[PDB]
Amino acid sequence: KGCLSCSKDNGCSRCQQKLFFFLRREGMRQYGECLHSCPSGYYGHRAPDMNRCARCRIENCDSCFSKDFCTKCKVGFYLHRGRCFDECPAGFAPLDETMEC
Amino acid sequence: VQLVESSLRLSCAASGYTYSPYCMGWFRQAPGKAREGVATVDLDGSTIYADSVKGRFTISQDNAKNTLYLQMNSLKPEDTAMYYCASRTRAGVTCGLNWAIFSYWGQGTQVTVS
Amino acid sequence: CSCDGDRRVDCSGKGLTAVPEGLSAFTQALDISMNNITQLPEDAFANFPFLEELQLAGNDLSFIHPKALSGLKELKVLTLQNNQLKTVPSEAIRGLSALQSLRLDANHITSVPEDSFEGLVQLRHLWLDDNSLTEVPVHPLSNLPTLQALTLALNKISSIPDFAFTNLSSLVVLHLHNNKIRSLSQHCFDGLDNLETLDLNYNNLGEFPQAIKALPSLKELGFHSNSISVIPDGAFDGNPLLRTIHLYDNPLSFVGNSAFHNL
Repeated sequence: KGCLSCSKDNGCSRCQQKLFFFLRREGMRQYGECLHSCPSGYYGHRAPDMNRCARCRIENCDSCFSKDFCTKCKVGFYLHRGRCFDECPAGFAPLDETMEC
Repeated sequence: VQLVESSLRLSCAASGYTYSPYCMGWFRQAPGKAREGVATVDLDGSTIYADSVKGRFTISQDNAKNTLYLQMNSLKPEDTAMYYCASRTRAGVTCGLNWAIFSYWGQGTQVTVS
Repeated sequence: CSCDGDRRVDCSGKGLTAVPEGLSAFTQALDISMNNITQLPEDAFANFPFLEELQLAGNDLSFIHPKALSGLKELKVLTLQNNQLKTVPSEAIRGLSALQSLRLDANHITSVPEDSFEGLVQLRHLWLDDNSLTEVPVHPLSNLPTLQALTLALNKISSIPDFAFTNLSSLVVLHLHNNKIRSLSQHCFDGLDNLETLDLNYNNLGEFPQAIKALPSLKELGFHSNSISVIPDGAFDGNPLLRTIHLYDNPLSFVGNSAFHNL
């Protein structure tokens, strides 16, 4: 596994000092393991005790940077500052053929 | 643009740049760990050693022939490593035993003790 | 390794101590985290310059040659989150005009050279999360007028010098939470505009940072785990766009009647 404790029924309970801790639940069982980076649609949140890979809440966001700042928006919306807008205001490039504003 | 490297004599034949040496430094690399500096001189002549080098080694550089010299003294078994020559052309950075500020690295020589 | 139809080669799971040789010079992404690359050779990436993402993680990368990253003008996201390199690489990085995300967080960072972050024009986010910094890089950050996110989360910063964040006007979200800021000068944030998130969560502040009122755009303001006794009256005056103030877990004494208006 990635972490150290890693009980064979509960997953890796307490991760290391520089890796994240993501709770992967499929079917019924829920377990977690050390990850170097948040997989997708999550944002890392380091802490002096336990690094938690939390879940994004900004809509139309496929990969975020914080709880409010979105890095890569959905394939149907372009991003202006950190949001995922459908309307690009004036004074900015419409899409630049790369889904931006 | 290319830098060629030759009680020991460690000479770095500087051919990369044309003149005005800046932050000439020696780096010893341990086989498995990082590489850190042991002595770095500036264009004015000010030198910076490390804690394990002050009083043990020295550093000599002449701007006339543009050649870097390194002299080892008080040989010890721990000092054996793979030593590298580093140089910098563009100014604007304070000196120091740091590997992130040097643009030209020599091939390096393996040094043992006797 | 394992090529994908999306040109996303993942070599995590080989344990190799060098770059993946023999790979097609057509791939776009490259993930290497399982392997341990204790040193990046010179011009080891000259084989496939058509990549845009470089997931180099968890490697005990102690050295990166200045020429190793030359010619990667198509690179867009550089990730070096968990490493051992000490100083920010100012010579390897300099030469990238399409880089947008520079993640250097877990690798311990004591110093950062003055000429660092030179020539970067497409940078929008960079992480410096967990590395023992003691001074906010002022001149090094002055060369980045285009970023939109900056985190200094787990460090030992003591204070913010005056005008330490001036040139980067296009900033959006700032994080300075889990370090130990002691006091801020009243001109630390002067020049910051369209800033939304500001976190000063666990750094123990003396009374209150009066420098907040310098930014007219502000939505969140996180300062909870610190030790604030008295909030001065009319403190949230220059920022009429607040929507969430985290001020719990403080030994508050006297908020003051005139402390919340037209929020």
